[PDB]
Amino acid sequence: TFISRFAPDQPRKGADILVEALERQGVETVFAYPGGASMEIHQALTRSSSIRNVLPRHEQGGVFAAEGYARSSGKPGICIATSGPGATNLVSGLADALLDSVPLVAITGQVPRRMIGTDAFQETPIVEVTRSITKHNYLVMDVEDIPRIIEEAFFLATSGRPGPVLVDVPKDIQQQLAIPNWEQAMRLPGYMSRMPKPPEDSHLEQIVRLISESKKPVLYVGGGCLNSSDELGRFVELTGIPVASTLMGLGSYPCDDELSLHMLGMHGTVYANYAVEHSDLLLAFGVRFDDRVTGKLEAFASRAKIVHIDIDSAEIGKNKTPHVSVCGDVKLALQGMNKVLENRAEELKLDFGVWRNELNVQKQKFPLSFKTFGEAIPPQYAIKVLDELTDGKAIISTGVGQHQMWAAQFYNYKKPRQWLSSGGLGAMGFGLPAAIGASVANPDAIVVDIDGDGSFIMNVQELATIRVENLPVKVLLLNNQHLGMVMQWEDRFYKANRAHTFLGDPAQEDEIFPNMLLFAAACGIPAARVTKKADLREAIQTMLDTPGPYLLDVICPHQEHVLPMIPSGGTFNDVITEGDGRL
Amino acid sequence: TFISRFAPDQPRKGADILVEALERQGVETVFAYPGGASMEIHQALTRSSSIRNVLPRHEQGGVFAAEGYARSSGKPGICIATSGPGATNLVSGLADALLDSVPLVAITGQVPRRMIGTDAFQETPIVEVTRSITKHNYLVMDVEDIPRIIEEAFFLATSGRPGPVLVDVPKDIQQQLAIPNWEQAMRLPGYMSRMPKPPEDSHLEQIVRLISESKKPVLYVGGGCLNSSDELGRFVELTGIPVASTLMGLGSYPCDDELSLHMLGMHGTVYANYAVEHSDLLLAFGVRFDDRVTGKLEAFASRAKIVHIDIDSAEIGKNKTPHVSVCGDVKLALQGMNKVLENRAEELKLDFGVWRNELNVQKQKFPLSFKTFGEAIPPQYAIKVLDELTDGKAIISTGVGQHQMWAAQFYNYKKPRQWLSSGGLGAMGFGLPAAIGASVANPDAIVVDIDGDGSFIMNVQELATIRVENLPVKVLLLNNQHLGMVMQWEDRFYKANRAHTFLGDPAQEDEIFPNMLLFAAACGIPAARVTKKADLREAIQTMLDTPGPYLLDVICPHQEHVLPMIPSGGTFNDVITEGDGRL
Amino acid sequence: KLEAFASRAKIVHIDIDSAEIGKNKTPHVSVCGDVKLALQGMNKVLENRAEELKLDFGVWRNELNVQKQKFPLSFKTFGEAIPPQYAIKVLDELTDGKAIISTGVGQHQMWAAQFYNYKKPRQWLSSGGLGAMGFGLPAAIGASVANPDAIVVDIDGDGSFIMNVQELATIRVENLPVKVLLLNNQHLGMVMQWEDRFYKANRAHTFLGDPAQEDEIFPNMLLFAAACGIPAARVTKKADLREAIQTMLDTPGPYLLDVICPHQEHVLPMIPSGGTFNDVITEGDGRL
Ligand SMILES: Cc1cc2nc3c(=O)[nH]c(=O)nc-3n(C[C@H](O)[C@H](O)[C@H](O)COP(=O)(O)OP(=O)(O)OC[C@H]3O[C@@H](n4cnc5c(N)ncnc54)[C@H](O)[C@@H]3O)c2cc1C
Ligand SMILES: Cc1cc2nc3c(=O)[nH]c(=O)nc-3n(C[C@H](O)[C@H](O)[C@H](O)COP(=O)(O)OP(=O)(O)OC[C@H]3O[C@@H](n4cnc5c(N)ncnc54)[C@H](O)[C@@H]3O)c2cc1C
Ligand SMILES: COc1cc(OC)nc(Oc2cccc(Oc3nc(OC)cc(OC)n3)c2C(=O)O)n1
Ligand SMILES: COc1cc(OC)nc(Oc2cccc(Oc3nc(OC)cc(OC)n3)c2C(=O)O)n1
Ligand SMILES: C/C(NCc1cnc(C)nc1N)=C(/S)CCOP(=O)([O-])OP(=O)([O-])O
Ligand SMILES: C/C(NCc1cnc(C)nc1N)=C(/S)CCOP(=O)([O-])OP(=O)([O-])O
Ligand SMILES: C/C(NCc1cnc(C)nc1N)=C(/S)CCOP(=O)([O-])OP(=O)([O-])O
Ligand SMILES: [Mg+2]
Ligand SMILES: [Mg+2]
Ligand SMILES: [Mg+2]
Repeated sequence: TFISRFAPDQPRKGADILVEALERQGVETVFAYPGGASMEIHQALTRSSSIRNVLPRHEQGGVFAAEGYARSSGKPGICIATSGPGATNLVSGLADALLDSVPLVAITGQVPRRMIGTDAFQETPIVEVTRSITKHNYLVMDVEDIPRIIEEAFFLATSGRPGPVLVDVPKDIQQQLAIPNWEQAMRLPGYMSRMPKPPEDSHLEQIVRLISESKKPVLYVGGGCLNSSDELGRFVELTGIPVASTLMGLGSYPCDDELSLHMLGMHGTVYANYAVEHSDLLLAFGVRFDDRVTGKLEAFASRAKIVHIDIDSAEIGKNKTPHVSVCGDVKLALQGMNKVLENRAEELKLDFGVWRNELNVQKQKFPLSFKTFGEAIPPQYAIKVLDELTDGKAIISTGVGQHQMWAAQFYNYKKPRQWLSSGGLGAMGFGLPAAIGASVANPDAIVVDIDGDGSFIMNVQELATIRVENLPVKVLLLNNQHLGMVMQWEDRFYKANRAHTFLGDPAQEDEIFPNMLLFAAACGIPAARVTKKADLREAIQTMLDTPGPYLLDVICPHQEHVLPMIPSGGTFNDVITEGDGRL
Repeated sequence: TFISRFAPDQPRKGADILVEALERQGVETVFAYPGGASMEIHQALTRSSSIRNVLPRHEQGGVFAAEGYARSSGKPGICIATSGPGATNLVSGLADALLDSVPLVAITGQVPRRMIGTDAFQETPIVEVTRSITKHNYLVMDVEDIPRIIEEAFFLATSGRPGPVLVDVPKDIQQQLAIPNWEQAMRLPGYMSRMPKPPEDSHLEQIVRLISESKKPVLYVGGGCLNSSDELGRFVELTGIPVASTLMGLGSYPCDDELSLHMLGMHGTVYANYAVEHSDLLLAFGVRFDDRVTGKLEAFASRAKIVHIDIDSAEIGKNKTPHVSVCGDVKLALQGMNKVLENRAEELKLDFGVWRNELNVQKQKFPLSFKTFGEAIPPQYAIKVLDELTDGKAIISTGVGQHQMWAAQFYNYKKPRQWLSSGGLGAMGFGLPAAIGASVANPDAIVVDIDGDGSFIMNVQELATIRVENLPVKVLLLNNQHLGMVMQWEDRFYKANRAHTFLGDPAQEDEIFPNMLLFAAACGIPAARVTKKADLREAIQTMLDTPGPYLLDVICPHQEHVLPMIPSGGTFNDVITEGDGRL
Repeated sequence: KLEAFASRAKIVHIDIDSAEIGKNKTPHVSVCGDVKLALQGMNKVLENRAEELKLDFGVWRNELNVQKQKFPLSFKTFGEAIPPQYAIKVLDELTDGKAIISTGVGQHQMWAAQFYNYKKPRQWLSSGGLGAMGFGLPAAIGASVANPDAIVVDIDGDGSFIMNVQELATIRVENLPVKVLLLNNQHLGMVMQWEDRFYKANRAHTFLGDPAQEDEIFPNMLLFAAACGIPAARVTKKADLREAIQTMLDTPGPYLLDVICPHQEHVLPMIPSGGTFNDVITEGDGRL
């Protein structure tokens, strides 16, 4: 039962109703940045003894923190901003949450209802702006609509295919006195009728049938399996089917396991892409068949009967037509198939050892490889050292670029929700704030931000947030003095013609710029720089063993390229396994 | 005549067509941040020997720099970003440029045409998103449409009421070979028919008539007069009418002049608001009657015949009904009235000395005042010192908050386009990037960023941009360790109840946090901190006399309040002249 | 009710629009493409592998043939009053089912779909999704222009026919051999049927005649045709119906046949909205 701070017959501000509405949703943490149009909400937040506010130094840092909080917990992330400039600073995070299907609730202040559409002070039609980059949004036009809208907002954000929901609240609504009705029915009759029912036995038994008739089965696991870790692992034990994962699905199946083909796709391993290329059965669970993965669709799993399980019917048959499809929760689908696979185990006698050995061969000839030059630190090596010293149990948030790929290639994630990274939108500056939210959601966990020098500096102001909130956030900065990912394409497709990809100072080219250590020192965060590979192990260890925040500036040669690589719209035969930025 | 780098019969990439299209528009400077969907454009930029690119460390810094470039020159500002996260980082700047009517052209990369609407890699419906926060936008669907669209984009952004125009360019269009047609007619038949004609003699002679019949005339000058500095000054000489200016219109009429009532509005001077309150003739030139200025409309200039001149017919009669209106260029309207006022000078014999003396009285009893506590630095005093040492000829960009108001109150701007500040949207983090763009547009000018500790840290990453580009940007940081503006409202309207407005470290409360000096040192920018008022003069002098970038951390007591203040929706009788955050 | 629709069947869905595959029901097998090509592909497989497959669904067909015997499409004849169902089946016989049929929307639309055996596609022109009244007569015009040598008949209701009655002028001026088989029940039959069954026969503006002269057919649709120089006639007795329809066909050019039917007729069978097969209604009308 819930205990309010107000009498059931006592009127109170709409702002207080809003906060209590969050308390009834089990909200424990918000990321709010105050402003004139949201002061009432912030005032009401101080009256709450159950909701903690983490004040960012930028609303983009605020919404990205809400993502990290969400991605690393399964809970919805909540960020609050003021009208106008505050709201527009949330845009990237909203679009990011929609593309990666992250459960998130964003609340923005707004000018009074009578002042809407008058080009008023700090007024932005944020609903009109964010309609195409949110799952749903609301504009509260009455104080009595607050309890219903909030309940709907959290329901829409967390149910079905998770996503961002924005609620815009006019300032006069926040100030209006009212008595809230908490037991009013939600008004989403359309959405709920479209909600997928539990998978039928007929569809599940058809999948198991295809499995027994296949000789080269491959699991195509994505971000939809983040809550099906136990069920998926159980499924693999019963089938012995190798697992290829997406960027979003890392950790769903343990990467240190023998049956893990790791990641497939543009920068996926050679054997993962090989497995799908020559498969005769493709089990696509919780994926959306992105062109970063498939490449040229007509060649992607061309000889395989495709099984697609998704909770969004709009994704089933969009890019490729599946021979068997199940519209519903993959968690339930696995549970249903597991019981069938166990009671009929002796009858089926599944054994894909021949196929697994064929894949194990490819795993031997073409493994993930990097090269060591003298005492220069390989970015790949640094990440694998972090894996060993954290035993692969750390929560890893990243920016976007070369460092992002290496963080996905050279770290074996034991469990899901250790891997926090912008996949669909691929937004830089995501790493540091996401680490903040993850650390708040998981206080006792090892949280490390594997960032690039370009991505890190974008939201560097959040270092202040980290110190003030006393969060044990570790920052493993892979510094190549460049926008590496763009630089790589320049080397390979544009004859190494540099077009504004150098981030250092041309006046003093052999000096590391900027001095990221002084950024940390500005926020009272202990930091250090490592250049020699021999000094790397103790440096990373020091970062971990040192209590609280820490920044490790790892200097790497910028000539490194992410391998392997399948060019855009390319096939498996177009894979690139050699080459870098050196001559 | 223009000289291309390509033969008239030679095919070339759409990206090269785009860049040449900018060259033909006289573009000398762009603010572009590279990405996968805009690499072709950046490659084409390197082939240009006339277009300089200033690489920011964040696209928001990129678009804000384009604003400062535009606001301080009259030229359109050009910023370029990649698809998805790059585009969404421009949103705040686009909305900012629309509300303050700033001429700006934003170019964003986009996924291939065939991949649009497929939730593709880094895809954002930026046209759908920014339709309500831009003047116009485009989605290029053919390479041959590039020259026409670019010409229309610059035309729409600079003509009539200036504003932001976004052009979204799919990557496949950038790569497609074609031969551009530069002499094709623009397709804006509707917009051009609505373009205001030069003001008729009948309307102008009606205004002059009202002037001769008035005894208490007041000039209501705004951002629409930024190009009418000479004409306005000439108009004042012929009439002797006192000048009240908006936040956006500062500098249009010299503030050190005797007839200058400085700024009116919520935080406008007592005598400026008094003048409008008791006027019998209100000459509203280049204003939009914002509620920050008028307050309660029904009481704003209640006894005055109102003359409104605007280039946008949608603004004339929106909030208040004028007795006389002229839809057109205020520059031409002034030119027309000046010739009439001079040839009919001896016949009119205008003399508002009695009214001016009445205002001069109010100017004596209620002047702009601040208080000095011991050796603590008054933020107001620091700004007035900057005025004296720069002789009021410096370009001033600000963030948003208390420091923004004091920068507008205690600096006498001799000319327009010295004052760069977010007025309509009021976006924090605007100051530093705007200073960058202004410094690039005006290399020989003194550029100073009067920033707040909250606003400064939001886009602190642009300090790297300043050093790399070697820009003589001065940063006068008024540090109150708080979000002052919100804090002020807390003190006055919420019983000083702090709701996340403190920006320092609660663990070490008497220590200035963060150490902004180390932020500058990280980017190799010389910096210093001043605490005692006696040391302030030489400190500011040192900042100016030191070549190149410089950061001065000015520590001020946070108990200071911006005065005077008319509460929202209030009248002149509700003005607050006393009080601070002290007890 | 979707959950009960083909509940025990493995579903194969072939559509050229991927947005339709898996929208309402999840198919066990789906093909996104031209059904014409899908049939062509399956036909070649079914023929070369014919002796291997040996398909035979005679038992299932006999089970269905049984249901076809016990519950066939049925109507009732009252004295010499013309059954709308009978009139349409007569049109079928006299046109040998080769005529192009356009309809309005309502009871007459359903009977035109139930009691006419269409040999080929594109003989049946009717608003299905939107179900727009007044569609029949203009659609007949366009069909007659596209198919000059074809027998074009508009099976219309008195409500649907009058909505776009002005197109009778178009028919005469363009000299189109459009036949108009008007099933006149003096009501908005479809709405009237729901009134009888779900609202205790409470008439809510469904009568189209003149209350002042209730036993007179209103309006006189024959005069509508005469206004546009179109030969027309009215038939009331069932015995006179056969020669009347024959006259309509044998008469060159446009023709309007005003067929008067009792308004108490109901369209059968009927499964209520959101209902299942067990909820099917096989009996009942507007009579007491
Ligand atoms: C520089 C860069 C390079 C990249 N290269 C690669 C690469 O090489 N390989 C790669 O894989 N990615 C890569 N990406 C990321 C890529 O763009 C996408 O993020 C990813 O490919 C798509 O993830 P997904 O297929 O798992 O689907 P997701 O984006 O994770 O969406 C989840 C899907 O599962 C469904 N779903 C969700 N919940 C459930 C449930 N409970 N039950 C059933 N279904 C559910 C959803 O409806 C949705 O369709 C890269 C990104 C960047 C920035
Ligand atoms: C914290 C804060 C406090 C603020 N308080 C105040 C305050 O106290 N006082 C104040 O004044 N502002 C204040 N503002 C700013 C305020 O919100 C607006 O920016 C300002 O009041 C409106 O400017 P404006 O009236 O000059 O019109 P603008 O926004 O400058 O628009 C220009 C107008 O002139 C027209 N125009 C443009 N060009 C021409 C031309 N060539 N010929 C004719 N017409 C043209 C345009 O159509 C437009 O209508 C504050 C902002 C902030 C962030
Ligand atoms: C904390 O400092 C400031 C400063 C300021 O103006 C400079 N405004 C606000 O809050 C708003 C934010 C957005 C729009 C606003 O306009 C507004 N809001 C109202 O809500 C009660 C009423 C009102 O009547 C005119 N105008 C307001 C407003 O409070 O004036 N806060
Ligand atoms: C499949 O065919 C194509 C063709 C094309 O243009 C020729 N673009 C895309 O997708 C993108 C969408 C957005 C940015 C893109 O550039 C890009 N993509 C990367 O994918 C990880 C990385 C990267 O590093 C610079 N650039 C790309 C890109 O594939 O080039 N796909
Ligand atoms: C510019 C760019 N992409 C374009 C871009 C621009 N802006 C944003 C917000 N996001 C993206 N993805 C990348 S991945 C390079 C970033 O380089 P990095 O952060 O230093 O990492 P690394 O050099 O290891 O690739
Ligand atoms: C939070 C806020 N306004 C809400 C807000 C939030 N986010 C943005 C981008 N813009 C605004 N205007 C202000 S003015 C306080 C800023 O304080 P400051 O930058 O340190 O300046 P000062 O303390 O002198 O008022
Ligand atoms: C009112 C109605 N439906 C509502 C309606 C209203 N308006 C239009 C344009 N279309 C429709 N479908 C029907 S089906 C009754 C029409 O009666 P009818 O044209 O005389 O045919 P019948 O009486 O045999 O059902
Ligand atoms: Mg880098
Ligand atoms: Mg401050
Ligand atoms: Mg009828």
